[PDB]
Amino acid sequence: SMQEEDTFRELRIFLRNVTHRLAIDKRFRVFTKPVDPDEVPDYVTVIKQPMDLSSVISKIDLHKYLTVKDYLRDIDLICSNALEYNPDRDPGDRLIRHRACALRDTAYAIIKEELDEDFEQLCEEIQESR
Ligand SMILES: Cc1noc(C)c1-c1cc(NS(=O)(=O)c2ccccc2)cc(C(=O)O)c1
Ligand SMILES: [Cl-]
Repeated sequence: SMQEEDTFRELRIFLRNVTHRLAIDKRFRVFTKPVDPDEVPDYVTVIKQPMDLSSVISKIDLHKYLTVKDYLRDIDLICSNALEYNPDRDPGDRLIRHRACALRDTAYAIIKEELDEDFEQLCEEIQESR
């Protein structure tokens, strides 16, 4: 219906706002664009599903997220990809892992404080009826 389309549009608006906030955070700069193959040529061979905050914005705009759970799965992937690609004890790896975990924690904390559980439940019920 028009009402259900209104619900998903509201979800997109909310998700764009959360993502923009995460994108303007200086700690998360390395996650704002896809990993450049000039800079990291073996990335695409090790990491099977690259994800970054610009791609998340693209996916919002393409109507790919119908629930906040589907969005958080992509935030989770940004984090897991960083942990997988940068697993060593050296400080460069530790720094990017800390930032990855902070990105994930920040997104979850924003959602916990600002997303009404009944709104998420409505989105899930519309999605499941599709
Ligand atoms: C992300 C990521 N995952 O594994 C690694 C390793 C990184 C990563 C990638 C880059 N270079 S980049 O071209 O792909 C880029 C620059 C600016 C914004 C977004 C991406 C730099 C660094 C860094 O710490 O400076 C880290
Ligand atoms: Cl830095």
